[PDB]
Amino acid sequence: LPEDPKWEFPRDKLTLGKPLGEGAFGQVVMAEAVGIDKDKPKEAVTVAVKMLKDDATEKDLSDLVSEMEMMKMIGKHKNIINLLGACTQDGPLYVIVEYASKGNLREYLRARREEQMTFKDLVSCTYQLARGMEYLASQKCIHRDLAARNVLVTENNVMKIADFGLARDINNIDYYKKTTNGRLPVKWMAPEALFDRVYTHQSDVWSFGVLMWEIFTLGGSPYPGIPVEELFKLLKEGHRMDKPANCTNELYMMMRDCWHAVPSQRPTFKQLVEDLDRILTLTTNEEYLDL
Amino acid sequence: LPEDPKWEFPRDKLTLGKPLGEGAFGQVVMAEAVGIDKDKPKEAVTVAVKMLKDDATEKDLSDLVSEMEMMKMIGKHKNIINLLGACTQDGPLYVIVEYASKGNLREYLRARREEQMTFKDLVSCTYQLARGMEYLASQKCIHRDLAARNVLVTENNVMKIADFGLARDINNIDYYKKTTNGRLPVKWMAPEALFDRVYTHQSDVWSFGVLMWEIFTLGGSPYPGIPVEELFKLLKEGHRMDKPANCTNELYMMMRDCWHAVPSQRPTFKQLVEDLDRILTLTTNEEYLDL
Ligand SMILES: Nc1ncnc2c1ncn2[C@@H]1O[C@H](COP(=O)(O)OP(=O)(O)CP(=O)(O)O)[C@@H](O)[C@H]1O
Ligand SMILES: Nc1ncnc2c1ncn2[C@@H]1O[C@H](COP(=O)(O)OP(=O)(O)CP(=O)(O)O)[C@@H](O)[C@H]1O
Ligand SMILES: [Mg+2]
Ligand SMILES: [Mg+2]
Ligand SMILES: [Mg+2]
Ligand SMILES: [Mg+2]
Repeated sequence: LPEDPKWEFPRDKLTLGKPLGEGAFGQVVMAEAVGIDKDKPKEAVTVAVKMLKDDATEKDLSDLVSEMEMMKMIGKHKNIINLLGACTQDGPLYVIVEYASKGNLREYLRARREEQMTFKDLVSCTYQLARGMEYLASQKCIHRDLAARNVLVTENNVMKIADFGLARDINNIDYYKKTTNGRLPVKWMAPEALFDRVYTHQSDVWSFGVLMWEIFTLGGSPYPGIPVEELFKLLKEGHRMDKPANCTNELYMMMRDCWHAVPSQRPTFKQLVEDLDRILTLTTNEEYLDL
Repeated sequence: LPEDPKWEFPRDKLTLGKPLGEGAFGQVVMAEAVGIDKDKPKEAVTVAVKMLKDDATEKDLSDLVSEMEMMKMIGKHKNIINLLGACTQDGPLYVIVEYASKGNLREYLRARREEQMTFKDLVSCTYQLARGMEYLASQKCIHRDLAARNVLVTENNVMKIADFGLARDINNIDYYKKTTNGRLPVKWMAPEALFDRVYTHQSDVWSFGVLMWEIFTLGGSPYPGIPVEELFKLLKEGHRMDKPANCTNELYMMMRDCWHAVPSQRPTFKQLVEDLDRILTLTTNEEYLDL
């Protein structure tokens, strides 16, 4: 793999640890990185390392490189997990990212159904992710795998968009159309992406709506009781998920707006941020309190 | 041998066939049984027949009878192979069981490393076997030989626990302790059964963990590269198998739970079923699909 000193990290200063993610297969691990922080030379930092699975194909590697390059290019944002470095020379490919001590969003929410979640907290999570995606979209890049499992939570409860394994740079085409193959998160995909294989910022918006649903159901699984294979027919029929109990009517309509059948009629992340900010501010300044 | 009309089958209506099982020695054969199905009188049914090996001892017979009686007593369950009848009078002892057209679990999995196995399918196999064992344990009986080689697969891919050659009824003692002898499946045995000769539902749980490992390695052999004789020392040292590549971290921890050094701390089949059901449902309703 090509060299890139800027992000290269000394393997010798990296020590792999335990696997991360209940539903993961062990290719993502915790790890100690000594000197990863330019400032602190001898200070060891707990990080997360992603590598190829035991028996990786040719494309597999190609997909991990892309994930890394995507992270390299988009730049820093408070609501996007940070790339810290990579070990690409004389050894297995390791992509080092900051460690989120509270796991993915789904595990995080399920554990607080232990400081329980309040309506305000749910709106806050949603607002933060809309900001992260607004930023990603402003870079003319699509994520393609927006879901609770791909959102991490820091020690201080900050929302971090992660796993850019399917992310694409659409700066020159304005829309990505795959002709290849591979497993895809169909229950999070917009109809046009599923049926026409067309992805855009608007298809990410659709996925954001599903994410909102996961957040308000506190880590629930989309289209409950519906085998993934049965979803295709339902979508062709215009099926849409019901409103989660913890969701206000206003937020449910926002959810349904994200699922508008016409891509261009769905709100933009810019609009979602503005509406979510209004809703967050009002809730923060008006919520009822237990005395 | 005592008579028992209920299960007795006319030899004249039974015609032995080819041997079954690559690793078997020929004492298990395919066979045609005319009238085995009370309903269909002239309809011939393909079944499996187990008999004593050429040069059977006194105990050998005693062990086949017990196997038959165990099957007679436990009752029917979707995930346990069915006893159809037996030829015990005026001739060699024949134990007739339903035929599983896709062989034992190991052969079945190895052949799909030909409709290949998906993660969901592996969880499904595991779930079914946990159900079978949960049922067996509810009858206060232990299997003592739970392994891929002792699991059969039907034409419609249903998992069937089989070979009750070592099974014991522990309704009156709550735990079986052998003082006799005989060859045992040490690589599938819990430390307390190996070292203290004590067997319980919890030792079957340990064996279930090894079975999970076989399933997720697609018919692999436990403790790879380790001669059976070398295992004893490793176990005394607390050795445990590494996670199979196809296994999620969550399922590996379930595996390790089955191998807890403290028998009572291992999960019960009831708990395994509940956790496996949750995992199976989630996977079925959320898996990524290739379009
Ligand atoms: N930086 C990090 N800190 C903490 N946990 C992390 C983490 N990165 C990943 N994880 C955990 O590992 C899980 C899987 O990570 P990731 O989403 O990057 O997988 P992946 O892209 O390798 C494969 P897939 O695309 O199939 O998920 C996450 O859902 C989360 O639980
Ligand atoms: N009902 C059945 N249908 C199809 N194949 C069967 C079968 N019963 C047994 N077999 C095949 O024969 C093999 C051996 O069967 P079984 O496990 O009953 O042996 P066994 O108890 O006689 C001796 P051991 O205890 O040494 O295995 C199985 O692993 C499987 O491949
Ligand atoms: Mg992921
Ligand atoms: Mg990926
Ligand atoms: Mg056997
Ligand atoms: Mg036997």
